[PDB]
Amino acid sequence: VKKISQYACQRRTTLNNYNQLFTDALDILAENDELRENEGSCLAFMRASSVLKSLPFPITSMKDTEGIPCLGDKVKSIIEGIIEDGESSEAKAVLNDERYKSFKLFTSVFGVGLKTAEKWFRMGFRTLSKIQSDKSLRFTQMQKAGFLYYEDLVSCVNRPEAEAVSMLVKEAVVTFLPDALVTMTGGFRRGKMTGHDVDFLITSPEATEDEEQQLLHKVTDFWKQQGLLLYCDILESTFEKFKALDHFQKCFLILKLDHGRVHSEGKGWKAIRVDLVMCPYDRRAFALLGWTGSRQFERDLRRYATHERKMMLDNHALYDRTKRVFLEAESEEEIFAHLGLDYIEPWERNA
DNA sequence: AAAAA
DNA sequence: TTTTTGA
DNA sequence: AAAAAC
Ligand SMILES: Nc1ccn([C@H]2CC[C@@H](COP(=O)(O)OP(=O)(O)OP(=O)(O)O)O2)c(=O)n1
Ligand SMILES: [Mg+2]
Ligand SMILES: [Mg+2]
Ligand code: NA
Repeated sequence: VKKISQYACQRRTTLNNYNQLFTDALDILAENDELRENEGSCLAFMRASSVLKSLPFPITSMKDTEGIPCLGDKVKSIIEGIIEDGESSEAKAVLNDERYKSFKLFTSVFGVGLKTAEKWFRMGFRTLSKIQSDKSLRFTQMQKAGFLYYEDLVSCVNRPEAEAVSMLVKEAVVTFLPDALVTMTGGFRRGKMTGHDVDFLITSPEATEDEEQQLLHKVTDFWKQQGLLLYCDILESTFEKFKALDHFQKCFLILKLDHGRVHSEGKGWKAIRVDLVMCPYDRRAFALLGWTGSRQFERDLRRYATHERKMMLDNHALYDRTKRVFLEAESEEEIFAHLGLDYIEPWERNA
């Protein structure tokens, strides 16, 4: 029998999850450990959830868990409890916990992460209305946008919306850089029907250093002139060819997506979170691999490179510590081949 | 929390 | 037992 | 001067 690897980068994980009863519970337990800053226990529940997502059959008895890695005693007790009556008492207790409920609610606001959510909870806040109306609190520009466009941003992006955004991004980019290669990355590249945002990788084989640097500024100025730019933060590249977010130039946006552009009213438009990444042409395969995800697939790719191959992988490069050389790649397939891994298709990276 | 060193 | 867990 | 954004 074929042995399931402990690494997500050695598993094929499509969106057809036969174990959602177990993985929904494990994702909740992981999220609680993330909040309680218990990184180790968090990661163990994330890995167990990931491996169950790869299974081609549903777990219906404890015998079905034999030989599956990342399922220790604690995880097997959770699976046993769900087999017993269809529910997880552990995940149910987390769903009813006040700290957990407040963290989920507060971090659902764009611009609010773990530190600000924890701060507001310890101050005694429990609702978004009481936070917004408070006269002592001061909000960042990101949080102001997060509250103003809250319902649109919490409703998530569907495929017709992602496709409409892709058309807008591609059309704007090729207007200013005709030879640019625009790729939608993230969940939508992995075949997802929904996402919290729409991510893109932009690269150009012939653009100069100045042209490459100016593209995101030209495209966002163009949208600003049209009143489509609801939020914009451009992070300049800190990329160093000879060697936390990656160092490529990027922008975190909120775009006004007119309903007439969506082929699938109210105010007639929807606020959409969009991320654009510009990378030098020679790093395009590393950037594409890093931005395609999933987060668990990326973690395990890097963990496999370190522990199994004595290599160092990131969104910009692959370094071989034994040969003392950087390994170049023109495609994701070439990165997988450098690592000694069978190629995993993007729609198989939903770890 | 699980697996490796 | 202690170390590692993605950059 | 942290925090947030992946
Ligand atoms: N902690 C993280 C977060 C993100 N990423 C990478 C892989 C995914 C990519 C996009 O980030 P998200 O937009 O948050 O990921 P997603 O897969 O697109 O999921 P969603 O469908 O919710 O946008 O960046 C990662 O490696 N590690
Ligand atoms: Mg995304
Ligand atoms: Mg993103
Ligand atoms: Na948030």
